[PDB]
Amino acid sequence: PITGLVYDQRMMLHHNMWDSHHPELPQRISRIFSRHEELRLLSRCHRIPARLATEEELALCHSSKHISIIKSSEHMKPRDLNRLGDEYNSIFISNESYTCALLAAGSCFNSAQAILTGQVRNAVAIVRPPGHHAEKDTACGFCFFNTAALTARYAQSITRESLRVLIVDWDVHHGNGTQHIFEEDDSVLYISLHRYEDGAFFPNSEDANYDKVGLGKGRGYNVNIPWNGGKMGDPEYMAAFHHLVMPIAREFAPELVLVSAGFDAARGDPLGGFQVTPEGYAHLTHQLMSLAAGRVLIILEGGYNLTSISESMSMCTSMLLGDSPPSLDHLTPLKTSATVSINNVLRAHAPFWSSLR
Ligand SMILES: O=C(NO)c1ccc(CN(Cc2cccnc2)S(=O)(=O)c2ccsc2)cc1
Ligand SMILES: [K+]
Ligand SMILES: [Zn+2]
Repeated sequence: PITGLVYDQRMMLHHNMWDSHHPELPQRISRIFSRHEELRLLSRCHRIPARLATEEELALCHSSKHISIIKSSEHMKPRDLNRLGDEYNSIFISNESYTCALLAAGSCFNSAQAILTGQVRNAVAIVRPPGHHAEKDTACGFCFFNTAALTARYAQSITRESLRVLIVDWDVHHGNGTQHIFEEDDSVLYISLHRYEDGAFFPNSEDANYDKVGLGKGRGYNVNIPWNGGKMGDPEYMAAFHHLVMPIAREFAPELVLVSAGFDAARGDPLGGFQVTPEGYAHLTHQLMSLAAGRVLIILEGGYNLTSISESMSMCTSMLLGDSPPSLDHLTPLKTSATVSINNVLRAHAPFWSSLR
C-alpha cells in the first residue's frame, strides 16, 4: 500500500505584484511540504512527478475563450495583468500564473493516473493556485482552472467515461465552479460543506444552499451542506459525515474519491472563522479511505494560516499512509443550527438516497 505525493516548488512563482502579503501566498505549498519533511512523512511517500496540463486537457472543463485569455497572461505587461485580474471576482495575476495553474492540474492528473493504474493506493497533491471557484468560462476566487473538476474528467478519459467520481469539498467556501461543471452530471457526485450564512459568505450565491440537488440527470448528485450562524468545528463536521457524507457516498459507490481539501475551515484561519482541528481533518480523511477501495486523492484548495494548513494537511497524509486516527478534543454538543442544516439536507436528499430514509 503506497501513498503518492506530488509537489513542485515552481507553483510558488504565481504571486500578487501589488500585495506581497496577500493570503494566497507562494509559501502555502512550501510550508506544507516542509512540515511533511519535518514529521518524516515525505520519505514514506512515493514522489509522483509533476507536469504541465495541456490545453486539450483544460478543454475537458473550460471554454476555448477562457483558456486563451488566461494563456495570454503569460506575456502580458503589468497594466494588462492588473486590468485583467480586476475583471474577475478576487483574482490577481502574474506572468507565472498560467503556467502555475497548468502545473497544479497536471500534477493532479499524474496523481490520478498513478492511483487508477494501481501504482499507488492513494495520494496527496500540494498545489496552488486553487481550483474550485473556477467556472467553465471564468476565473474567480484565486482560481484559474478547476483542478479537481479537470482531474475527475481526466480520470474518466483514461478509464471509462462513466467512471463514478466522488468529489468531497471541505474547503470552508462553496466550490461554485465544481457544482456548476457537474450540475447536470450523475457520473460525478459533488458534496460540499461550507460556511453559507444565508448566502452572505463568499462566493455570496444562493447556489450553495441545500435545496440545490442537481439538474437533469444530475438530480440527487449535488449535495450542499451549508452552515449558518455558528463557529463550526469538529463536532459539526463529524456529524455531517456520519449522517450525510458517508451514507450517500457508500450508496453512490465511487470508483475514485477526490478531496477538494481546502484548510480554511481550520482553527486559526484568518478568513474562515471555523475551528476544525488537524485531528478532525485526519478523521475525515480516514472515513473517506473506506470508499473506492481506498482510491483517494487529496487536492489542496484554500487555507491561509500557514501553520494550520501545514499541520492539517500533513495529518491527512499520515492517515493515507495507514497511521491510526489521533484522538479528538472534547466534542461540544452539536451547535443547534448545525442540527438544522443536517436535517434540511436530509430532507432534500432522502428522495434520491435510500440510505438516508
Ligand atoms: O479560499 C477561498 N476559496 O476557497 C477564497 C478566499 C478569499 C477570497 C476573497 N476574499 C473574500 C472573502 C470574504 C470572506 C470570506 N471569504 C472570502 S478576501 O481575501 O478575504 C478579500 C479581503 C479584502 S478584499 C477581498 C476568495 C476565495
Ligand atoms: K453532480
Ligand atoms: Zn476557501
